Amino acid sequence: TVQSERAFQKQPHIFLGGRRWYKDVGLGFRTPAAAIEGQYIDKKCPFTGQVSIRGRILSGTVVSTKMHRTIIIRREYLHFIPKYNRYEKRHKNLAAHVSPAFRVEEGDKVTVGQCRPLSKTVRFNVLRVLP
Amino acid sequence: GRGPKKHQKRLSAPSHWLLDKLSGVYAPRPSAGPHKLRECMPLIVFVRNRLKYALNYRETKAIMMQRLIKVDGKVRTDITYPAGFMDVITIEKTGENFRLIYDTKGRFTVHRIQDEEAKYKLGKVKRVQLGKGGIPFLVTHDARTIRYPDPLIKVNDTVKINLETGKIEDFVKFDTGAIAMVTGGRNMGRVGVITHRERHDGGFNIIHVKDALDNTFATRESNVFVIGSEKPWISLPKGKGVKLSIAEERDRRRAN
Amino acid sequence: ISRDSRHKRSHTGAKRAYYRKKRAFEAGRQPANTRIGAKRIHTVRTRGGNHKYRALRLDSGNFAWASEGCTRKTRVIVVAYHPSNNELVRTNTLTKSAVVQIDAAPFRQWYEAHYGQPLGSKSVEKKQAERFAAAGKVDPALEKQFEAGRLYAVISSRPGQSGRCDGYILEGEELAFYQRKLH
RNA sequence: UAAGGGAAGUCGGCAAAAUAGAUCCGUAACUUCGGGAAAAGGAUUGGCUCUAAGGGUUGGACAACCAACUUAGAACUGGUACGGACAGGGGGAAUCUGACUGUCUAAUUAAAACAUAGCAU
RNA sequence: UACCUGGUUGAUUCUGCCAGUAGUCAUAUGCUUGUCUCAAAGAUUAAGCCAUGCAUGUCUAAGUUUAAGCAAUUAAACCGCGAAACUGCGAAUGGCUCAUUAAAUCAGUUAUAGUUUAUUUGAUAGUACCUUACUACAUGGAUAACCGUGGUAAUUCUAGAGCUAAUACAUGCUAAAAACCCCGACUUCAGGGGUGUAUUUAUUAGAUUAAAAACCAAUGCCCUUCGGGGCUAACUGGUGAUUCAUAAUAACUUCUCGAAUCGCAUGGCCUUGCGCUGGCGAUGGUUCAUUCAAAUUUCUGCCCUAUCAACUUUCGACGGCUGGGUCUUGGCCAGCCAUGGUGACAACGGGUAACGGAGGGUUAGGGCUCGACCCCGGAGAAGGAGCCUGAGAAACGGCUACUACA
RNA sequence: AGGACUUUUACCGUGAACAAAUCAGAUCGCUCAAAGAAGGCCUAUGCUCGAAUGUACUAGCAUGGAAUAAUAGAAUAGGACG
RNA sequence: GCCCGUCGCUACUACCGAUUGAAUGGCUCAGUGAGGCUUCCGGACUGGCCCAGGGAGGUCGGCAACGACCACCCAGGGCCGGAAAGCUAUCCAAACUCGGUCAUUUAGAGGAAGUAAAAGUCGUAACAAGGUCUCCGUUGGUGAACCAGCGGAGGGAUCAUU
Ligand SMILES: [Mg+2]
Ligand SMILES: [Mg+2]
Ligand SMILES: [Mg+2]
Ligand SMILES: [Mg+2]
Ligand SMILES: [Mg+2]
Ligand SMILES: [Mg+2]
Ligand SMILES: [Mg+2]
Ligand SMILES: [Mg+2]
Ligand SMILES: [Mg+2]
Ligand SMILES: [Mg+2]
Ligand SMILES: [Mg+2]
Ligand SMILES: [Mg+2]
Ligand SMILES: [Mg+2]
Ligand SMILES: [Mg+2]
Ligand SMILES: [Mg+2]
Ligand SMILES: [Mg+2]
Ligand SMILES: [Mg+2]
Ligand SMILES: [Mg+2]
Ligand SMILES: [Mg+2]
Repeated sequence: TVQSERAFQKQPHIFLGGRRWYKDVGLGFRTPAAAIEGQYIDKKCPFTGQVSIRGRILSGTVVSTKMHRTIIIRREYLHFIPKYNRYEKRHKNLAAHVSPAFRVEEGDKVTVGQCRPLSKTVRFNVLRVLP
Repeated sequence: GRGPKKHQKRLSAPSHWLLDKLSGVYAPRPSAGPHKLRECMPLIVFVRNRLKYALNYRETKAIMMQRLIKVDGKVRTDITYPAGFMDVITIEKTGENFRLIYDTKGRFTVHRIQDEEAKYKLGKVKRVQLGKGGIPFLVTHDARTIRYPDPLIKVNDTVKINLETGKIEDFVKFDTGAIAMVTGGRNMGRVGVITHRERHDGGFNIIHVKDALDNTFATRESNVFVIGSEKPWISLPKGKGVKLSIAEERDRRRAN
Repeated sequence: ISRDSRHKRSHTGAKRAYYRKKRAFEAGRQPANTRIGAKRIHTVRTRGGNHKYRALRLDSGNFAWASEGCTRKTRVIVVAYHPSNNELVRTNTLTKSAVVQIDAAPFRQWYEAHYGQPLGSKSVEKKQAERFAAAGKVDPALEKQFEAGRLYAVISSRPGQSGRCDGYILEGEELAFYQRKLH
């Protein structure tokens, strides 16, 4: 249920023009059908929320979805080393908010875009899910 | 405590000022105005390090506030006023006008204009919005605010602003085939023709510029300055914005 | 008081080390618990030289009836609900998103003199008669609020910041949602 | 019961004082790994007004009628007092000795003595 | 300028090191030391302690002059210079050091659509809004400097008493006219109120994806050769992307700003009234842009150590929500809910005689090593913490408290 | 300029951007040199060239290349096509 | 020829070691807690307004008391402000005490090693079949090198017996 909390939710300045609000983030990403026709509420969703996307657009593999609306992304990359002419299998873990529009499981590949600091760790929003 | 800096180091001063390294420890610091400081040009450097009138700090300070130097027709008593691009400097005591235009080396030169080129300026349109009362207004590269521009001036256009009223005589649209000057990057002071415009969403679009010698280049629209629609609207410095290699530059000296 | 993240543990669990003395811009100030009473507005100087007004015991506020764009300055009576903390209700603390009781006198005066219809010179009545026909009868949920004399209102301003208690009247499913919370 | 000192008294801290319940935290050397350990050492505790959780029965994530205790949270309050009387471990570092529990000189010696399991003949 | 030599043996070939050799912008020390140019120089250890002296003050025609000050001035009506003091500005720059510090600082590359900004530069404000006894040909009360009386051994300590100024502090009228919303007596249609900007809340506009025929529910309007046609119009910014720029309505405020300030030149007009007008500047002022910036912020990259293998989470650890606080975002903080977050690709812990870098030395290539130190960034001012003024400080040649020293 | 259809990574080419100072390096008889950015010409009246150029590993941005090294695709057809 | 070990003299290095050892620094539980911001009251001191009144001259009307008009100076009540000291409750929190933990130095009777120095004492274990072939693992013993038992190796003194 949408109103499963202690306060009414949510859309700030959409007085009950009279329709559910959404936007497009630009940069070639298409707004999911769930955002258009969904009754969910999320103030950090890039489409139905106030958050804008600007900066770096990254991608990786979903590792954990045990959280509520945030996922952890593993970004495998190879580090080049002079004096050996070889590489190292390195990796980084990234925290990104996932909108309720997507149905994401662990192991999927997603693309994230940089936004303002949403929490202590999260600075990215999920934009596309491949599988 | 913590606050803005007021001094400048001679070693860390901009290279294009061509300052003597052993003259002193410090260098003139521009105050504010026709910036960015990278790049701009202080008035003291223009009158002392380019004209020597004005041999040291004391004499140039006397000249500044004897009210004899008109930047764009306006009296400036600032010893370190940031004279910038397309600005017109006037000395009525000797009776001539100077304009600041980059050369091929990437440095400001002492360019001279005789009588009529000091009546206007070319400025690059940086901002168009609606003013305090729904009144459209336009901002140029030299912080000039125009309260009533033509509706067809969108972005990056070059407007000919009159130098005694601020009114616009004419404007040039930013499109291929216009005469452009590169005001930044590695190709400072290079004058050519816009040929290609590729759009990359992300704010780093590239402009291809062709020189008089059929030379192709590339630059962002942060350094492309439009000069003329078919012919340049101002007088170019010697060389006409064409860069020659080290060999041909040496050959020009050996021949001359 | 400071708002820096240097004193917190890292996301990995590591403990950060001491870096610098506390900075002036990373503060950090004492919260003001605005409540109901005779007006006390304190002013505090901020970083830009600007001024912030602390609300202490506010009593009257400007509220909006958005169904027809009628806004009147009324009297805040008592806080009825607060999603953040239940103790803020008991002590009658005024913060944003707080459901309160406000006087219905200014809004009833406007409604009667605008529509000419009860809520509990021939040109004038037809002016009022046409208005009532176009709009229609007020929602029953807003009706029962009126004869009791007090209206549900959510505060939408920040009294500890602007020194003003402003809000809007509950109406629709938003009203129905908070009525469930209050029972 | 005693001001200040705190074993300077005495063969010797003998006698007395101090600690003491419950809840939460914290706990070393050593070790036969079972303990030491209640180690050491800290904090809270009253009254009043509330709130929440932990069940049963009969009718189809519900409704109604019953039930007596335990735990947790919060305001308010007081001459900062609250296991308010009662009840209720002082602790630590070592040396000698007996492994331990147990037993005896009824009426001066309870111990390192006796016994014990284990070992051997 | 891709290089070797001596040394284990009676002699040999090796492994292998020792020694020799050269460079160092790399330090010390010994002996010696005529000239020219340039020049490092209390870092190492004691970020140990400091006598003394200096290092931050500042006036233009253009803020305030009765010096019982000078200089020429008039009985008077106050200025040429100009002290003291009030006011404004700066003192948050610079200079010094490297103690702390190992995803921290820093470097390259990003964002602020998540923010502030003294100064500079360009624009930029007409409003019958409402208070005083009233005035706009101009409002009010204090306080220095000064005169005189002291205190204490002593300070860049100050009191009591008499004045007196503001660009110090506090008040205060406004500009016509247009247009718009509301109230409206008046038989079926005059009049009054509000409308600048600044603040807060609520609402509306801020468009544009391929075309046509039906009961309209509502007045259908106009054109009616009284069939039928058109029509509730024309226009409408920007970003890759916004609830953007901007406009409009209903209200609000311990109601901001909208000049009770200064100098030069003094000129024009007719109703000749000490009437109406006239520029250049100085300072100051709201909003927007800009400038010097600051502050956070994305990606990637740091020496040794497993005789550091599990770490975080009671009392924030990962996240969600509401609010508070901040210039603003954010577990930054307060409440409620869930059990997550990191790690063998080295997490966590420890060491550094570790500030980071641009760079110094030396090298055929590949490398090794140093970087306190003329430049950029960070931090500190005996050791911690707190704070005022201020655009800007957690300031120390500012203050307050504790410890040590004195 | 609006939209649709592009397997995704590694790798290589090119381009933009990428403080000075240092380093390499161009010019000028500071009496040469270390240095410095000067200077030179005309008798003069004043006339003029210069104060270059290269250097941005790795990470980030844009495009091209499609061998090499990885990964998916239609099998209980839940496959493609108007 | 070479060479091993105990013992004895000298010097140096590190190790164990009773001493609840000592010192320094970082972090940290608990207690007390200076100072300060915010906040609740408080209000000395000091402004403004209002209410009617006290002292003192010039005239008129009334049978006394009295009242009316024109100009000065001063006692008592009410209301609205600003504001120092102080004070209430949170918050930031120096500092000290008391424990805990980590890191780094440092004293110590005595004990047990190593290294070096040479014309010290005792043996002769190894290098030849070194005169008992040598060596490895384990166990026991002996002034010392060493010896012995069990199993193994040849780096053996046998690359081989039809
Ligand atoms: Mg500092
Ligand atoms: Mg400047
Ligand atoms: Mg005795
Ligand atoms: Mg007995
Ligand atoms: Mg007995
Ligand atoms: Mg026995
Ligand atoms: Mg080599
Ligand atoms: Mg040998
Ligand atoms: Mg020999
Ligand atoms: Mg050697
Ligand atoms: Mg500095
Ligand atoms: Mg402006
Ligand atoms: Mg949370
Ligand atoms: Mg929040
Ligand atoms: Mg150090
Ligand atoms: Mg050091
Ligand atoms: Mg301070
Ligand atoms: Mg043998
Ligand atoms: Mg042999």
